[PDB]
Amino acid sequence: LKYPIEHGIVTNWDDMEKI
Amino acid sequence: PKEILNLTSELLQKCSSPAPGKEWEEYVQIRTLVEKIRKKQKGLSVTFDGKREDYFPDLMKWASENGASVEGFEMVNFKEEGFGLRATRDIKAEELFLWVPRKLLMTVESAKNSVLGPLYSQDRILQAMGNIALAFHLLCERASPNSFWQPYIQTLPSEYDTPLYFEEDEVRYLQSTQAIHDVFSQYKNTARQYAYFYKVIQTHPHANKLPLKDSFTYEDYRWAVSSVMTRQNQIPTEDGSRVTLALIPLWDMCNHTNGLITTGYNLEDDRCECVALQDFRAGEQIYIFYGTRSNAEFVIHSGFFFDNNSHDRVKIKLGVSKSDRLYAMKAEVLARAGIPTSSVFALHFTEPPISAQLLAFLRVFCMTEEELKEHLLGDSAIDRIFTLGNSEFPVSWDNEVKLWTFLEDRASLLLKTYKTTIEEDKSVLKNHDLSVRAKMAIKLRLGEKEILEKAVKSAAVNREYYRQQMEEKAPLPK
Ligand SMILES: Nc1ncnc2c1ncn2[C@@H]1O[C@H](CSCC[C@H](N)C(=O)O)[C@@H](O)[C@H]1O
Repeated sequence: LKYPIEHGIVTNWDDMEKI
Repeated sequence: PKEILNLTSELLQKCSSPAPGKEWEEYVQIRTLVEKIRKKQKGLSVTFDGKREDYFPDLMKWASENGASVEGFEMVNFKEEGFGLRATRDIKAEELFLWVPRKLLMTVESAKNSVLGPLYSQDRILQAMGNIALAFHLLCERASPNSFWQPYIQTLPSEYDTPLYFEEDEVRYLQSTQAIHDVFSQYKNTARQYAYFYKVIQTHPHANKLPLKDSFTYEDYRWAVSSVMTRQNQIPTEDGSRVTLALIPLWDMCNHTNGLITTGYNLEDDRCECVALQDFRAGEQIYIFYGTRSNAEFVIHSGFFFDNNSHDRVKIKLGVSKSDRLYAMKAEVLARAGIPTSSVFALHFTEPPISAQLLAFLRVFCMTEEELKEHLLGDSAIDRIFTLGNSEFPVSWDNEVKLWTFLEDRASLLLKTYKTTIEEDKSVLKNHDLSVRAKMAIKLRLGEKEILEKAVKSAAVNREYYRQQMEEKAPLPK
């Protein structure tokens, strides 16, 4: 499958751990 | 006004304070502050006069005009899942029945070219976190009455069931679980981001034109981040070079069921394409499979608990201790196998409870010095490392008995750190009348324990099985 889309894929919301 | 400013500054300081035994108390503290601000504000800054379903015809017309599929289904308010799509004709499995061209999506790229674009270049969070860029895109367009995306925004829900919307007593059901710490982080993340962007938007020159400068409530932000976390998607850029985050109208009205992913991005035609996961007869709800997420992830990021989630799992942190006499050798074997000396693994609901990478870790963790040397020296050492995650090629029966004994003891210990038992949880679900959100909380804490219990039983079986091979002096698989 060309570019499977996971719907509601988990992302990182921790701006302190990321910046 | 000037009081909201002082309140958000206080909120920023507390929610930027480091990790604190006292995590529940900090949560209640932030909550008290958040609710104080929310109760002094007017809810969502922008509300619409119609009911949610009054706007679905505009969504369909707008999607139709821009090349999306709009025939073969209709929107229906289902009791269990909320609104969703229902087939109006028979749809066969593997039929391409839904497609959405790129022009309709809201993406990080479209955020950058919006009124938010000035602030996006100047601000480090927005540039580093596309999910938060997406959330403010959504808010700015929601406040722009002639936004291209108004037909989509006017059909989004106005509240969600992510833990940001739980009552304190509903979160309280999760005390002593793994999941509650992710609930804590989400609450503190969202409160800190609201406070920080409230300050940014009030003072930054490049935000002076934003409609948020007129009104930006905590309700707005909680709404925007929950809209994004329950619906966002990763898709390629136009040129196929990078990935970006996107909201995908119309198709994102599909609710979740068990299965395989059947939605993909067609780069040649620049549109999202969805084939039917199964046969849908006329009158049946159209579902998709969202992804192989845990129920903790479904509750926290997607706002629901999925019964019979065959992908459910709980986290387990393991590591070789520096006080181990064989630390250096175990660290080297793990490094050669591409495994860290410490990380968080998962215990899975389905059999087997552990992945190949966790089996590889546990074998090394339980290895004698002679066994470790066999994984470091000689021509076959690389082959042994290769099969370290393969349940059909044990290092030795002794190594297996040890690792399964360890897992059984550790899963059992984890089970003893929960405030309630499985039987108590089942009795609460049986005899108490609960809200949807409360039931999500109790089913989540129950499921964590059920996964651990299955791991105890599986490990017990494996330990006994390998004890017998070790007693019968059975030969190892070659
Ligand atoms: N299997 C399921 N059970 C309960 N709720 C579900 C579900 N699948 C999807 N949902 C709900 O749908 C949201 C994803 S967006 C899907 C459309 C949504 N029902 C709406 O009315 O706009 C989730 O956050 C959750 O609220």
